[PDB]
Amino acid sequence: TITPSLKGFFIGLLSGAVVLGLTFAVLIAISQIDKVQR
Amino acid sequence: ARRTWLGDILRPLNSEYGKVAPGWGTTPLMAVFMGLFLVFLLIILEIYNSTLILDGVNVSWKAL
Amino acid sequence: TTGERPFSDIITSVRYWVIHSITIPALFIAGWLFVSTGLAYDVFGTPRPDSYYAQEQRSIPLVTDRFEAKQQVETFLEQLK
Amino acid sequence: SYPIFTVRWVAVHTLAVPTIFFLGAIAAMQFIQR
Amino acid sequence: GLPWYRVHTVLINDPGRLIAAHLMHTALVAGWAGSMALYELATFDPSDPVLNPMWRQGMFVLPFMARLGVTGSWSGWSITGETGIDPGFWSFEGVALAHIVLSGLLFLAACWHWVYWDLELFRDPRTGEPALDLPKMFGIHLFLAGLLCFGFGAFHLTGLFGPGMWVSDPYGLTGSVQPVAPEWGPDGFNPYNPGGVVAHHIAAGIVGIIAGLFHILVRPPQRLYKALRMGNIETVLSSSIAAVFFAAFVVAGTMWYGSATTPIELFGPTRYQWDSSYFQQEINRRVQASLASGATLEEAWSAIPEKLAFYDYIGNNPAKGGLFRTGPMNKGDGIAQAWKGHAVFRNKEGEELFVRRMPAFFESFPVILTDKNGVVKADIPFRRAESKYSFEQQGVTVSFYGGELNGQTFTDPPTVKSYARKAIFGEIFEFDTETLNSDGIFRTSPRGWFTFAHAVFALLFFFGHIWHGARTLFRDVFSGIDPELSPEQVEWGFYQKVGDVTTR
Amino acid sequence: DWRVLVVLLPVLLAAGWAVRNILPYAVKQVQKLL
Amino acid sequence: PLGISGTFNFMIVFQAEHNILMHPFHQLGVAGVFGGALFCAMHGSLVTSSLIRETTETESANYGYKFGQEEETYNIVAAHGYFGRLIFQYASFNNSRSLHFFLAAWPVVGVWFAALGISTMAFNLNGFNFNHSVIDAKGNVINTWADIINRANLGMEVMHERNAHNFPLDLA
Amino acid sequence: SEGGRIPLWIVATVAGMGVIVIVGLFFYGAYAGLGSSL
Amino acid sequence: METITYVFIFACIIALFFFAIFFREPPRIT
Amino acid sequence: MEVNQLGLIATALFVLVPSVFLIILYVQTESQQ
Amino acid sequence: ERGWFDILDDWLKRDRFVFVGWSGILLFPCAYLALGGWLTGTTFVTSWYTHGLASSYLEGCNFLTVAVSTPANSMGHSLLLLWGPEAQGDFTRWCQLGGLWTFIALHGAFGLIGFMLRQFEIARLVGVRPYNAIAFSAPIAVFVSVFLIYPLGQSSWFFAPSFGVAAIFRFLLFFQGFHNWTLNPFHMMGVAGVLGGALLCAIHGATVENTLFQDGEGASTFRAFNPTQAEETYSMVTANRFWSQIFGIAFSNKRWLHFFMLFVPVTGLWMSAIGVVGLALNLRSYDFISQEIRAAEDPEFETFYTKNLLLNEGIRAWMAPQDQPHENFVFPEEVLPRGNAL
Amino acid sequence: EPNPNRQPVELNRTSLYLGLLLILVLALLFSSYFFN
Ligand code: CLA
Ligand code: CLA
Ligand code: CLA
Ligand SMILES: CC(C)=CCC/C(C)=C/CC/C(C)=C/CC/C(C)=C/CC/C(C)=C/CC/C(C)=C/CC/C(C)=C/CC/C(C)=C/CC/C(C)=C/CC1=CC(=O)C(C)=C(C)C1=O
Ligand SMILES: CCCCCCCCCCCCCCCC(=O)OC[C@H](COP(=O)(O)OC[C@@H](O)CO)OC(=O)CCCCCCCCCCCCCCC
Ligand SMILES: CC1=C(/C=C/C(C)=C/C=C/C(C)=C/C=C/C=C(C)/C=C/C=C(C)/C=C/C2=C(C)CCCC2(C)C)C(C)(C)CCC1
Ligand SMILES: CC1=C(/C=C/C(C)=C/C=C/C(C)=C/C=C/C=C(C)/C=C/C=C(C)/C=C/C2=C(C)CCCC2(C)C)C(C)(C)CCC1
Ligand SMILES: CCCCCCCCCCCCO[C@@H]1O[C@H](CO)[C@@H](O[C@H]2O[C@H](CO)[C@@H](O)[C@H](O)[C@H]2O)[C@H](O)[C@H]1O
Ligand SMILES: CCCCCCCS[C@@H]1O[C@H](CO)[C@@H](O)[C@H](O)[C@H]1O
Ligand code: OEX
Ligand SMILES: [Cl-]
Ligand SMILES: [Cl-]
Ligand SMILES: [Mg+2]
Repeated sequence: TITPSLKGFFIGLLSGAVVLGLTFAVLIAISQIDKVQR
Repeated sequence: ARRTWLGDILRPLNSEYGKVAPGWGTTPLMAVFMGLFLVFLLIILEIYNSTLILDGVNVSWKAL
Repeated sequence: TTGERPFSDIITSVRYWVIHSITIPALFIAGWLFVSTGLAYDVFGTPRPDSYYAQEQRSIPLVTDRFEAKQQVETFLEQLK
Repeated sequence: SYPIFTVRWVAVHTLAVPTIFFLGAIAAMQFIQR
Repeated sequence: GLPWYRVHTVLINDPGRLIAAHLMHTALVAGWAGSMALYELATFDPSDPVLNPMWRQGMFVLPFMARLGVTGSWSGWSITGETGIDPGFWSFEGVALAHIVLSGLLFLAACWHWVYWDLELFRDPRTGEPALDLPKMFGIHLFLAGLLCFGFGAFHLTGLFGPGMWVSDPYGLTGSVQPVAPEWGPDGFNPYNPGGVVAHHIAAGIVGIIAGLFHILVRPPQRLYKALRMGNIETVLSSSIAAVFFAAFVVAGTMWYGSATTPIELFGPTRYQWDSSYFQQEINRRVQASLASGATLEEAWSAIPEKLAFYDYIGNNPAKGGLFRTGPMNKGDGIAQAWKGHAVFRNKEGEELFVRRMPAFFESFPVILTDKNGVVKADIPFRRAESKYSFEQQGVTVSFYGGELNGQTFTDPPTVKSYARKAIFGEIFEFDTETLNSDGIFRTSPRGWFTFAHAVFALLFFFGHIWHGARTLFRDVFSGIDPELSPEQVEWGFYQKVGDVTTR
Repeated sequence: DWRVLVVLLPVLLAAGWAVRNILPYAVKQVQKLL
Repeated sequence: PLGISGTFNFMIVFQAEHNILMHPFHQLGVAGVFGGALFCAMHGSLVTSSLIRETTETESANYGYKFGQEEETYNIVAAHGYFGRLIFQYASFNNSRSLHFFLAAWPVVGVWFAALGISTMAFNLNGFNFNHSVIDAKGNVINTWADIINRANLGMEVMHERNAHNFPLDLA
Repeated sequence: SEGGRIPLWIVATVAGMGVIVIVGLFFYGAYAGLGSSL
Repeated sequence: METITYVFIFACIIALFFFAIFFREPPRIT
Repeated sequence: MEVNQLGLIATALFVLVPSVFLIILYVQTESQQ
Repeated sequence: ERGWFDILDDWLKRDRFVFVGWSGILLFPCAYLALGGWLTGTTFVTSWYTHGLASSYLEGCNFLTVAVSTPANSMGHSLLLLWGPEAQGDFTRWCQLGGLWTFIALHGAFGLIGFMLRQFEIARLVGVRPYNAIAFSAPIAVFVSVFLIYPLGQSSWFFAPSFGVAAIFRFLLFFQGFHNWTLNPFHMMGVAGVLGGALLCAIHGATVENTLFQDGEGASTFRAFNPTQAEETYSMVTANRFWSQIFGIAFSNKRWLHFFMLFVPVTGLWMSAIGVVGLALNLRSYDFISQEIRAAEDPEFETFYTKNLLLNEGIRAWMAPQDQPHENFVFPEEVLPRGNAL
Repeated sequence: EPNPNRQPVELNRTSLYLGLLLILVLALLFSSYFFN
């Protein structure tokens, strides 16, 4: 049974995944644009 | 070095010092299991903490 | 040096001060109005000077239950007439 | 010669922007009466 | 020469003497368990499992033998109070003996491996250098751990081939060793469900068998081998220490909060059972049920088991001790002899009053009596000259129901105040304070001592992980930084990427 | 809620005013890093 | 008193009678000794982190320095290069003289203020008193953490030297 | 535009005076309104 | 017994001071 | 005073065992060349 | 292999004004949120529903009396997640229930981990030994033992320290009255480490500054030093002779000196952490049993130990009702311990 | 069959003094709690 707190747990999981996902998305993007010269 | 009957039997088990798999190998599969494990710890932590409350799971001595 | 423009360069440039003679007071005034409209009380749930107690009570509205604490605070807030 | 929007620019403003907003909020508080 | 704090590093490249050192450590730890168990058996009093259980007597390893099914002595008693039992060889004495014998065998093995250190098995077959293939060793050992984990859960805990484990009712009154079936649903993750303990070991054991086979057959990726320094045994020490302090924090927490593997009949009540009047509520409910069923006050209270009343006493709260108050709890308040019965206080108007109980925070506490609504009706004053609530002014009396003082009432102020002082501790007991020369000051139980030692060791091992992790990742600069360090590597700008000379 | 707009409005006009004064160089900085 | 528990007695009674915890000179004193211990570990760890390799791994690195040697025993440039990147470049010293001066001055100045706190509370200029400073619209007292400190201070005051006062004010 | 126009000492002096203004306002508020004990 | 113990430990420390000052390893310049 | 009488031997071994350790190490260092 | 991982690694480790690194992905959000939560809470958020206290600039508190206070005792050790079952996603209720406290404490703990990872990360890139990270284990042991283990041993987060100046002073006084913490030998060792550290800091700084070589002509001696010079800037030989003749002993090994300077404060903080772990369980050094037996039987026996207990008893009885409002202590005037007159 | 990993051990005189001082001071600190 999906209790309210189990729903809240899933919301917590999705929120953190979204936050980590955008963070790495932006970072990978910016690292591809501004490369180091060797 | 000294050879023994048991040492000869076990020799193959200590013969691949330094042998690696090329590149990243199974790292991405490892990362999947680490993430699954992190979610598992979170679940059992929050059950014990009464932050995650499930039907029929009564976190109390009264569960005998 | 790490390549960014020196701070002493930037903060003595007219262009810096053209921009920040606006952006700084605008933020300050936004902060003032956050309080003066009373919006800060409602966002954070902080009592106004007239809402710590009901007129004749002298007991603290202390939260005493874990999972009904939200409802307890809501009940304390109703009793302010 | 120099860029404008760097990591340093972001670090400076994530601190400086709320600081100014908070100082205005706390300045207003000095005129609240009970 | 070597400084004193490095003498044991001579084993790093000597696998055979490393095994010898590890054998000697194992022999010492096994001998400690055997000798601790013998000492406890020479001091343990088995004659009263109700008011003098093992946790009142400072027993530390006895509860760990009982938890997994060792409950009896060759001399014929068991910890649940039975007499005339035959435990077979696996009595408390047989377990202690087995550990002593194991200690001696491991000592002999350690000597053999110390003298015969240069075994061909420890040499790399290609280079002839000492070498241990740690990734394959990990899979072998994890595989053995998985098998052992699985057999523990599947055979010992279930009773299929073994005794089971200690289980009790929610009030710690009827504990015994019982076969336990696994719980496979979500309640298996409830810390208080013993069934989850069984299921965990079967399921994690299987997973360890599988992961063991994987780690035997699949070599490490080159990128992880280099990053974690898997040719360096000290990387294993660093991560092993981290696992161990993780485990230590977990066993400290479950000991303090309670769980199915830390029963109160083996380790004593928890502090939180006093904070929430856990036992006092069950006692009241039983008395209500009796009164509601027509019994008198004396019959309702006399039906309360002495073992249940004894839990409702702050002297058994493990949060009441002190760091240098040593010894068993019996050395403090005494050896408990009998429930005196439940004290009921009344004032001159006949109102029932209730003593405010001592919170665990307070070494001392005033004596204050309220009515059912929490209004103060009587107290023991400090300044007498403006007292209004003295027992003398308010006509406070006390009557006892159940226990040894059943049916008696006392009205003289000094005697009433005496029992009121005791009542801040909960239920009132008679104690033998002479046998051990008890000093009257509370001590903590094995639950308290276990938790303290393991939280302290866990925190200290955190430093060990940091230290050995640092030595693994910075082995190249352990003796100092490069004497020819170019100022350009550490000054700003010269390299686009810090520490990367190809980015000049 | 109108107080939300009374508070954000000084911040929003500050965002647009700094964009006016910086967009020529901003487009020029983004262009050079391409 | 010239004793260990006597010291504690002195501190506790001092708190009751002067609220030293709320005095800024005691607060500067705490900054002094907390700061001094922080910078102590700081300086020790940086210099130890940049010792120049002069020894093998089986010997103490301390034998790599010889008493009276002319040349420095660690690379301050490498230390500055580490600490500058830990914070930012201009938060790090590269002048050993002004670094060591800062190490001298910070705990010394802080302890001067601590000594002056005791010396000025000797003449009863006491710590900040915010007892009942926050009042609601009707005039009810709204307690702050300062008022909780006052409750603790009162318990110290009413019990200290329990037989030595005959009149209601403890004026010295 | 070009960094250098406004001398640093005038910047320092004007920013210093703003600090003193805003801190003085906070000390004024210790004696008036909320938290003044009156 | 406990008084003797405290004074004994204290006396050993004062003895240790003496040897640490007068029978130290001499610092030698090189 | 009713002190814990084990305090005596506890203190004595606390001093003696580690002190003796240090003395052994020191003396065998002097005797090396 | 120059895949996305390696390109990301390149960008994270660029030499910029603020180094970022891989550790910065953890460090910067968690540090920023913990600091922002403290400033947000001390400016706007009350403690009225959890403690019965005003605690923000909004309410009239000043810099000494604002705090982010601990949650109500009734929350136990709840994580108090914003989306958890107590606040149920309501940001305002969450603030009123004490959610900012676990927010700061938990983001702070992970921030501290991130800072220590940063010390490791930068040290490995520059090529120095990682003793700065090792020394930072002592602040981490303190934070973890005081803000996490200690309340976890007690009934609830309520008894953790609150994040404020005067709230921490209350924490000091609570520890005297209830735990007799000044008597605890693990605190004593911590005091020795902190005061000895401050001492070493002052004395080494002063010794260097007063044994400088004259390497310039100016009366300001700071200029006569060059970061890349090979020579010591001060005389170890003269410093050694001075202290040997003033104090009896002196440092003669400069590498030992600076290791010792790491050792002393770091060991002190670690010792104090251990004692607070004991206090989590109320395992106090509260009493000397021998003193109490004598004093119970001999009403003329008085020491500074027994005098201080009476002070502790005053603290407990006079502060407990206001400091523990959920307990509902009602102590009539006649039960309060008081000396004569006062 | 001599093991090649053996190494001499050292404790210099200053370390002896430092170590003895630590142990005596620790004993002086903890003795009161042992007697209690
Ligand atoms: C996890 C370890 C552990 C735990 C939790 C217990 C728990 C218990 N033991 Mg057992 N015991 C153990 C291991 C343990 N023991 C070991 C290894 C031995 C062999 C020595 C024993 C031998 C033993 C005996 C002989 C007895 C017990 C008894 C007990 C009970 C009373 C404990 C007590 O009074 O301690 C008091 C604890 C202290 C006073 C704490 C000491 C703190 C130290 C001294 C601090 C030292 C600080 C250090 C010097 C600082 C370094 C600083 C430096 C790094 C700079 C309790 C149930 C007693 C009992 O009741 O039996 C029935 C009893 O008689 N134990
Ligand atoms: C699985 C645990 C384990 C193992 C197999 C090792 C092994 C090692 N350690 Mg590590 N270490 C550990 C845990 C471990 N350590 C923990 C928890 C900490 C933090 C306290 C450390 C902190 C540490 C430091 C700071 C150093 C080491 C060093 C070493 C190396 C040399 C040690 C030596 O010669 O000591 C010799 C020790 C003595 C001669 C006497 C020590 C006596 C102690 C302090 C008190 C007595 C303890 C008592 C007998 C037993 C109690 C057991 C307890 C677990 C209940 C060796 C590789 C050294 C190194 O890296 O060299 C390069 C080093 O400097 N370790
Ligand atoms: C980047 C570093 C970082 C870290 C380490 C943390 C850590 C934390 N945050 Mg913080 N936070 C952060 C950044 C961070 N935060 C940022 C940038 C913000 C602004 C948005 C916040 C705003 C914030 C709030 C408002 C709150 C927290 C809270 C917390 C705590 C609980 C977190 C949790 O349970 O998530 C669990 C989520 C994860 C562990 C994500 C992992 C995802 C896995 C690995 C992948 C698999 C998921 C899968 C794809 C999805 C399946 C879902 C499906 C079944 C429905 C924890 C201390 C809570 C707190 O402090 O309580 C008091 C809280 O209320 N944070
Ligand atoms: C959604 C989000 C946020 C995602 C983030 C993901 C991501 C990748 C982000 C990166 C982008 C980015 C940078 C964001 C920034 C966000 C942000 C602003 C974070 C800020 C966090 C923050 C403000 C932290 C504050 C930390 C803090 C308070 C630091 C204080 C430093 C300070 C006071 C230093 C002074 C102390 C000092 C100078 C001490 C020196 C004294 C001393 C004894 C030195 C010893 C010494 C020194 C030497 O010098 C040398 C030589 C030697 C011998 C020696 O003895
Ligand atoms: C000038 C005002 C100084 C007042 C306080 C004294 C601080 C310096 C004394 C510390 C003694 C340490 C032990 C000796 C250490 C030692 O030997 O010092 C040596 C160091 C360098 O000596 P020099 O010979 O190179 O210079 C001193 C003279 O010879 C003049 O050149 O002396 C100084 O730097 C003096 C600095 C004067 C200017 C300092 C101003 C500081 C004021 C900062 C504001 C504080 C307010 C805090 C409020 C919270
Ligand atoms: C030879 C032989 C034998 C025999 C054997 C034996 C007899 C053994 C014994 C053994 C033993 C008998 C052992 C013991 C051990 C012990 C130990 C090992 C201990 C330790 C301890 C410790 C370590 C402690 C510590 C501490 C202290 C002291 C204080 C407090 C804290 C602490 C805890 C830290 C036989 C016949 C079988 C057969 C074969 C041969
Ligand atoms: C919590 C939270 C969050 C966050 C937030 C944040 C992040 C914030 C930030 C905030 C901030 C970031 C703020 C700031 C403020 C600042 C201030 C308020 C300052 C002031 C200052 C002053 C007042 C100064 C003074 C002084 C000194 C100190 C010394 C020198 C001189 C002078 C006097 C100037 C989120 C949303 C995520 C979620 C929910 C929860
Ligand atoms: C009750 C408490 C007692 C605690 C017990 C303490 C035990 C400590 C044992 C320390 C043993 C040191 O072990 C000792 O090491 C030294 C060097 O250091 C070895 O000495 C070796 O190196 C030296 C140094 O050049 C050579 O000159 C010598 O010929 C060679 O044997 C000894 O052969 C060994 O006896
Ligand atoms: C005035 C003394 C008699 C009145 C009843 C006193 C409370 S009861 C009394 O308490 C003692 C501990 O204080 C126990 O040792 C003893 O067993 C118990 O009878
Ligand atoms: O003398 Mn010692 O202490 Ca300064 O107040 Mn008054 O007096 Mn006593 O009382 Mn509080
Ligand atoms: Cl006094
Ligand atoms: Cl008087
Ligand atoms: Mg005001």
